Amino acid sequence: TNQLQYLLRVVLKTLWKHQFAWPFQQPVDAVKLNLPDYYKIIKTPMDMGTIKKRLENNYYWNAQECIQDFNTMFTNCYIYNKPGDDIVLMAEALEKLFLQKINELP
Ligand SMILES: CCNC(=O)c1cc2c(-c3cc(S(C)(=O)=O)ccc3Oc3ccc(F)cc3F)cn(C)c(=O)c2[nH]1
Repeated sequence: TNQLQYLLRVVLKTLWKHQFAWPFQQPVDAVKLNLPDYYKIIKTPMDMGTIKKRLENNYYWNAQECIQDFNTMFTNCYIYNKPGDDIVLMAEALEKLFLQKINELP
């Protein structure tokens, strides 16, 4: 697989170039953003920088484990933030695009 190639070359590449991707390209910096409770509430932090490094360095057992990471990134956003927040709308747009690309997964 093949399916992991698609996740790197197609899904990650598409999401990474998107206008709203930049706050998700690296882990949430709780000190810099003044969110001292972030790491108390979110026990499995996830971001596209970590996903990219895992795809490049053979971390994943399979493509489903990578898809789980993308979903954890989105739901961590929905758990920590309020509905309607700008970061939530940015995550929602990325999630919609992610579901489109994942529907054409080989
Ligand atoms: C309830 C309070 N929550 C927050 O304020 C909050 C911020 C973030 C960020 C985030 C992370 C970075 S970073 C990676 O450089 O550390 C930079 C900018 C970030 O968000 C923005 C902040 C201001 C903007 F104007 C626009 C933003 F996009 C990411 N994610 C995944 C979150 O869930 C989250 N919540």
